[PDB]
Amino acid sequence: VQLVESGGGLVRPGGSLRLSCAASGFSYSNHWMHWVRQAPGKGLVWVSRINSDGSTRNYADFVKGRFTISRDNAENTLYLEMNSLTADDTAVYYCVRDGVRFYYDSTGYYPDSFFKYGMDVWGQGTTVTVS
Amino acid sequence: VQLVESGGGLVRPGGSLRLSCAASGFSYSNHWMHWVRQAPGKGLVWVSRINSDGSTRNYADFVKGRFTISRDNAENTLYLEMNSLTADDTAVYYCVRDGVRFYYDSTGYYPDSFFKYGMDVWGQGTTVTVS
Amino acid sequence: MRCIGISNRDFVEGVSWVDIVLEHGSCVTTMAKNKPTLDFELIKTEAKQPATLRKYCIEAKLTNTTTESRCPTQGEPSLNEEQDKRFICKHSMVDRGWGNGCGLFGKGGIVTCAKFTCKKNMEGKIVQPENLEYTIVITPHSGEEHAVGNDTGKHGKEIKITPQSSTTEAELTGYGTVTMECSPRTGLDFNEMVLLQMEDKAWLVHRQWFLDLPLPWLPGADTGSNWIQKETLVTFKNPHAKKQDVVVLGSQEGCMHTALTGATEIQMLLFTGHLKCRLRMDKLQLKGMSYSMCTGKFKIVKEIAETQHGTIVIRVQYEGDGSPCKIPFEITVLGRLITVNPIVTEKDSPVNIEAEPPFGDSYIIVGVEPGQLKLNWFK
Amino acid sequence: MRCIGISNRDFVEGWVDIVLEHGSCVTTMAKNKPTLDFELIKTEAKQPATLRKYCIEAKLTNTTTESRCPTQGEPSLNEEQDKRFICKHSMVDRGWGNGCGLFGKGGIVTCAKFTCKKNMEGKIVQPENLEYTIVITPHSGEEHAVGNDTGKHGKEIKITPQSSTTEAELTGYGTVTMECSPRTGLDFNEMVLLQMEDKAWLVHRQWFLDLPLPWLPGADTQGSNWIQKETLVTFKNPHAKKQDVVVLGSQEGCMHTALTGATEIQLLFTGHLKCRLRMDKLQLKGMSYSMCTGKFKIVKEIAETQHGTIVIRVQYEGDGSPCKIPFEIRLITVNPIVTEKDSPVNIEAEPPFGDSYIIVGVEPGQLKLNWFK
Amino acid sequence: QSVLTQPVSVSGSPGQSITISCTGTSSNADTYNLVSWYQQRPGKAPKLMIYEGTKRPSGVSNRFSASKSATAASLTISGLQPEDEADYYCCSYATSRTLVFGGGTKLTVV
Amino acid sequence: QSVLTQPVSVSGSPGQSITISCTGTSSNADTYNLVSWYQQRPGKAPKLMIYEGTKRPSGVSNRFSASKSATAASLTISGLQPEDEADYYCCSYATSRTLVFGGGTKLTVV
Ligand SMILES: *[C@@H]1O[C@H](CO[C@@H]2O[C@@H](C)[C@@H](O)[C@@H](O)[C@@H]2O)[C@@H](O[C@@H]2O[C@H](CO)[C@@H](O[C@@H]3O[C@H](CO[C@H]4O[C@H](CO)[C@@H](O)[C@H](O)[C@@H]4O)[C@@H](O)[C@H](O[C@H]4O[C@H](CO)[C@@H](O)[C@H](O)[C@@H]4O)[C@@H]3O)[C@H](O)[C@H]2NC(C)=O)[C@H](O)[C@H]1NC(C)=O
Ligand SMILES: *[C@@H]1O[C@H](CO[C@@H]2O[C@@H](C)[C@@H](O)[C@@H](O)[C@@H]2O)[C@@H](O[C@@H]2O[C@H](CO)[C@@H](O[C@@H]3O[C@H](CO[C@H]4O[C@H](CO)[C@@H](O)[C@H](O)[C@@H]4O)[C@@H](O)[C@H](O[C@H]4O[C@H](CO)[C@@H](O)[C@H](O)[C@@H]4O)[C@@H]3O)[C@H](O)[C@H]2NC(C)=O)[C@H](O)[C@H]1NC(C)=O
Repeated sequence: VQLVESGGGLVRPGGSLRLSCAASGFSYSNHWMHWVRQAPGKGLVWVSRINSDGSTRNYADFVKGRFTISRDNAENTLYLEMNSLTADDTAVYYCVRDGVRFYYDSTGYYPDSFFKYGMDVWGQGTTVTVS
Repeated sequence: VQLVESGGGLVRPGGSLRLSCAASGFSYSNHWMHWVRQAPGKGLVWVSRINSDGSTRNYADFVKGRFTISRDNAENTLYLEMNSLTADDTAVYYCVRDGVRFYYDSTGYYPDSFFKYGMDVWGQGTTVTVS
Repeated sequence: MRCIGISNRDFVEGVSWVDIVLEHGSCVTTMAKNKPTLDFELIKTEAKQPATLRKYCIEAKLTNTTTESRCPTQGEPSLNEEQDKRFICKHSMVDRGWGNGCGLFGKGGIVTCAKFTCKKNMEGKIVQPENLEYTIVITPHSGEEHAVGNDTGKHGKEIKITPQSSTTEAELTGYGTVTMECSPRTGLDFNEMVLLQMEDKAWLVHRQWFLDLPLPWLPGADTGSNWIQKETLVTFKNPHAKKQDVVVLGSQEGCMHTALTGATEIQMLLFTGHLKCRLRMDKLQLKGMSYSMCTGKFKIVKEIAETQHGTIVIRVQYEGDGSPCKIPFEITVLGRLITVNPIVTEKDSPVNIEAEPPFGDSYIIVGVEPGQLKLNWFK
Repeated sequence: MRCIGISNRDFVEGWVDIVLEHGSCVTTMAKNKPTLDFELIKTEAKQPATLRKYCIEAKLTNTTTESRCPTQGEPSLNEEQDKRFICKHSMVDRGWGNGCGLFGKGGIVTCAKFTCKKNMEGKIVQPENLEYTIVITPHSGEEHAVGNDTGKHGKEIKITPQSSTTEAELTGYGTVTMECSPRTGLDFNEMVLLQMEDKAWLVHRQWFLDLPLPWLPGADTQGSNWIQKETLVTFKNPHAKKQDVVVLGSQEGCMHTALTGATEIQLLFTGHLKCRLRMDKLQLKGMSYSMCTGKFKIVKEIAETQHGTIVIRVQYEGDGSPCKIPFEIRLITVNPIVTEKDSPVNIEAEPPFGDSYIIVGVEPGQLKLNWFK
Repeated sequence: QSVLTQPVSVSGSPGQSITISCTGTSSNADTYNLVSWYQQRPGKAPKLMIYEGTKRPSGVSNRFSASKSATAASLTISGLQPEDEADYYCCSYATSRTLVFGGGTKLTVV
Repeated sequence: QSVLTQPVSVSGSPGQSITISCTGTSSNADTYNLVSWYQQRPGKAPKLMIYEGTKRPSGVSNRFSASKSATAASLTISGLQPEDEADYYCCSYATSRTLVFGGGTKLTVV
């Protein structure tokens, strides 16, 4: 089981970037996937999540509508399209699997309020530097 | 009779800028308008022209499609929308009137091939520095 | 002098009032005994106080899709969005059980909400016939060097009329005043008609047809984001009790154009109708008429050119020491003069004279001997 | 075990004939044979030959005009030879006031670049090229198998109207012969699978070809030389003053409305698959194992399915495993067996109407549970 | 809204027991029922230690345990080892459809 | 295509006459019939001196004249004055719908 992020690098202020994540060793299409970030020397900050279908895409308050999460199930890929980037967005971006939701909803579709979850698989993270 | 350009200044490489020109003392809506530029210590370089209607907009070869000329007749204004700017585009940009075409085609509409012209009114020019 | 060069041109001559018909892309030349020759053109038609009846959405987009479900017997789900008037919502039932997060097996309630955003609209306007402003341009036959074929208006007096303010007196600098008594003659009655405007295209359509369109709308009052009948462009799909889907119904732009085939189209406001006017010229006077005849010789500035209506235009410059003076002119007498009472203002400024030559060979004689011009024409 | 929780579920009891369709699950039972769950997971049109591709939304760019003075001939642009451009010749009023020495009708020419923004492609699909994906899940009473929609417990099998009959092997139960007959809604012959983005329909060939829209032939896929550009483009010159080029607007919603009296497709297809099932090569897993001696524990509270049946998840404690679970109230999860004490078992049974007693295990430590149907 | 607060730092000696609290403001009993804990060792990716307030995933050392109340969630590390030196984060729902992490606790093994 | 070439520099003395040529490559008689000339004094905006190959606008000194042939266009400055020290540019059509300037000639009044 692994998650490998790509697309991180140097971006100018106001610039755009598309992060990608390659998933392997599990039933990708049936799992919720999340993006988490960590600014240098700072804490973990939850960014976004997507269900199996892409019919549910949730975002943290600081993502006014600048970021779009998406997935390609047959390609085992997760994406994060980012626009209007600022120094506030400089961070390591982690691709994360919700392995525990799979044991309650094996379809990964239902967006039930306050669902039992657990971010059990993490990628190494990709660095985004808005400079 | 005067032409006053605006919108010139410092722009980063790959950046965008919109130049403007305010026309006064003549029947603006019936005249062809041109943009001419001059790199520091270099010669005059023709950039673009627009007819009365905006139905004819012509560009020099170096403007692959990065520049868009436009006008607002009732506002006596000429514009030059510029994208993907490089150091090759650093110059003084002049707003210019074709006063002689007015004496042959008072509508300023017809885009006849090789028509008699004369750039008789020039603005002071606005400096664009791609740096 | 504007009419010279316009194909759709009429030559109206008054007996010893004069009735004329103006419309778009049409020019009119008026002549009367011992009165100046005038050129009329309808430059603009405008609907001024338009009351928006209803505004319709023809292209929409669904954003911010949100869903909430409940386990069986746990009640009905709810979203705040159900109270937001910019959102379209629908309740349905899905199969719930152990394998999808429920302790019980049954039909769990679902709710899907999405933000209805209009991308393109068309507004229907009620226009009062009397609120239809017309712009007429009167250009005298002044034989000015620049006046020939000029479409600017730096030589013509602009005048505005409305089906109410149908009659206007207009002053011409050096010729006196001209009384205009215009009657409205539009194509379709604006009463029970709606001026349907779609971007750059426009039409005049029946009120009931307009109101009966199955599209999301905003009332004339709300010119808003709470589109009524959002359902007409939105569809909710849940065929297998597995998932509810919200789908936009696609642009109705071209659909509308096709539906509007058997409707009165409007170009873009360039209107179908014509203006039947009456012209009083008793207050008009020929400029000069008191000036003496030119003594000197004339020069041919531009080669004699024929208009689309068989008439000819001559550009000539004066050399003698008589100016301001009347230009002596003759087409031997056979042909008639359009630019009546041709006069010189300055030797430097040439004059444009329009005349109707006779069929076949003719002689255009300009000036008095010595240095008389005897030009040849073939009509 | 997949059917447990699905409302559109059938209990077929036995060859045995079953009917599979989308959003429908089927439970099969036979004397001394394992209970199986069938579901039609996917219908797919595989070798599709694009007949024609139509433009439903276009954009006009690069507008260019050239005129000539009267008697100076016809104007020309290079664009008239570019197949991505739409051009038209007209006549305008020329004279002194617009740059001509003579007064008359001067020829004009207007060219604009036709760019397609949205399209719909019509495909010819051979009925025999319609692949079906069936999932067979045995009633193994596995702790995770209950209500699982993944496929980590079910053998996937593919059929086509040609390859209608397939033998499928189930690890621990033997093989199952399935002989499927195709029963689609509309005949694919003379029908075109009209695909518009995420929506799709099955429509008449002649109707399709007779659509008044710009199109690219099946041969030219990825071309830019749209035939019939005129159907979405209009040239306007009413007063001989100017020629205008105008786009005719999106036909997306127009198309949807025209496609009302057509067979819509969600590829989730209308048809059903009538199969025949031979279970002679199937065997009950265990059947040779001895009866469980120890006591049982109730892992999850007894739950009722939408079809009145009940599901019990229980864990073993005795030192007999692998062993047959003793059960009494009919049974859906026939021959319930323990594999490991640690792994609980899901048993589905049909309780009788009214008060009943669900007895699991043998004394001492016998479970005597109560039901009310 | 729900905001999760943790002590900025905790120090412990080898063999000792330490407890890290996760307290919420606009939170409720469900906030703590759904708390998950993550260990992030220096230069390493985070690792799930606890989920559903008190459940420990397989592979995670039995020295890690957790407790929950209607007002807080806590992670307890028994028999402290130098390898336990890490940043620990609690996580739960900020709203019905979004998650939020606590600020993190830097655990120093002296 | 049409490319206009001018001498890089010309020197003259006060009172003398100087002629600046404008020669084209993929050019024709119409190129020269449509030549316009511009004077650009140091630190000043360009000024139209000649249009339509030989026509001088009103206000422009009679010391400026121009000539045309089917192969070149020329600007002549008679009675050279220190104020004539400037860069001179010829201009014509590059194609039926675009204009192009020559490289310019720096006139030095010695
Ligand atoms: C739908 O079916 C899914 C597949 O089920 C499998 O079926 C067959 C083919 C068998 O292989 C069978 O063994 C499988 O279950 C099913 O997914 C499976 O669900 C389990 C969760 O129960 C997944 O995780 C495994 O469970 C432990 C849980 O630990 C706790 O409980 C045990 C007691 O059971 C205690 O002893 C512990 O202390 C814990 O309190 C997980 O921790 C572990 O997952 C991780 O294991 C290592 C840890 O280092 C990681 O490297 C891995 O990546 C895992 O993340 C166990 O593996 C199990 O992974 C999963 N199986 C598969 C194949 O995906 C699913 O739940 C079913 N759907 C529903 C709605 O039930
Ligand atoms: C449509 O009508 C337009 C308006 O015509 C006016 O009508 C009335 C109201 C009078 O005011 C009348 O005098 C106007 O003509 C018309 O536009 C006008 O056209 C002339 C061009 O002929 C414009 O420019 C003027 O002409 C000289 C040209 O000089 C050459 O020729 C003379 C001989 O005629 C030679 O002696 C010279 O050596 C030249 O070779 C221009 O140089 C000058 O323009 C500039 O003048 C000063 C110079 O310092 C500047 O400050 C100004 O800003 C000018 O740029 C003359 O003014 C004239 O400007 C223009 N009038 C208006 C009001 O715009 C138009 O041509 C008609 N359409 C057609 C198709 O004919």
